[PDB]
Order: sequence, then C-alpha cells, then structure tokens
Amino acid sequence: ACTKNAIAQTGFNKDKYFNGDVWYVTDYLDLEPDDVPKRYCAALAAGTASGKLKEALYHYDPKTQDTFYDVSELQVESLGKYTANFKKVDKNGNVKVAVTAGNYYTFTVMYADDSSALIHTCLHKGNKDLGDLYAVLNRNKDAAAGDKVKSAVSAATLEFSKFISTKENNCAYDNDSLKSLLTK
Ligand SMILES: [C-]#N
Repeated sequence: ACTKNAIAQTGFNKDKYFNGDVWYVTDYLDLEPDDVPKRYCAALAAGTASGKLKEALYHYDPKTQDTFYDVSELQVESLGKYTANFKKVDKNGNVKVAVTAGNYYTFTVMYADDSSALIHTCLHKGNKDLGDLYAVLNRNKDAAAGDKVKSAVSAATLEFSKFISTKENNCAYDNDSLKSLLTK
C-alpha cells in the first residue's frame, strides 16, 4: 500500500514539465520492494495534446524483455499533483487494455528544472498490492543525478544512496513512439 502524501515542488512550472518531451528514469526508490526486477527501465513523455494534459509511459525489463506502453489522461488535483487513468497500448497507440476504474496512478512532481526532476507515484492496478515509488528523472538517459535533484531527494527526507540506478541496465528507448503517443 501507498503511505506518502508527496509535496509538490513550490513554484512548479507545469508548462515546462509538460512540454511534450521525454523524461528518463535514471534512479528509483521502491518503498515496498519484493524480489524485484532490480533491473528496470522506464521513461515517459508528458505534454498537452489538443488541450488535454497527457502522459505516455514506457516500461522495459531488460532481463525478461517484458515491454509495455501506456497512455494516460491526467486530471489535476493541485499544482504538481495529478491522477492518471491509464490504458495499455502498443507503441503506435492501439489499445490493448482499455481505461478502467481501479486502474490509475497518482503522480506528484516534487522537484523539476529544465533537465531533471524528482517524482512520487502511487500505482493502483486491480487487486495488486503496490507501494510508493519515487523516481529521479533526467532529459538525458545517461545523466548522473546532479546536485539540484539530489538535494531535493534529501529535502524529501529520503536517502539518495538507497535509490537503485537504471544506468547499469543497458536500456534503449523509442523516444519517437513516446512523443507520438501523447496524442493517442
Ligand atoms: C511502477 N510503479
């Protein structure tokens, strides 16, 4: 279960974050880890599409090869905090699993600037038992986390040394499909 009410970044600039570009997860903190794919890759695009706030997600287990994309319509709870009802899609946006109540994640942007961000998310999917996930994002997939986002981790009363890096996983991304998915 999720336990954190994440605080959104003061002064969060939604138009800069939701600019239709791609964000790569470089480091993440699963508060309730299992015997985890401690090998994971994830990336997302976030943007406004025909007036609608959207996110496209990509997940890839580099060991199992399990792959999936998602498109979501975001609803605003407050500045920097969103509820997203996701649908699973192929890379072209064809629906594989339709939007369904009970399938949603919340997402809070705790810190962001033009190159980096820290987010909190809470996934709800069916009768899955899921917990809080924090993720350090960068505009460049190979960027080591800088002082601004690591300080924000600390300000969140989290330890960055506990975050798991994805950089060792040899991830490759279809950033083109993520951007085009924003419109689907
Ligand atoms: C993925 N939570």
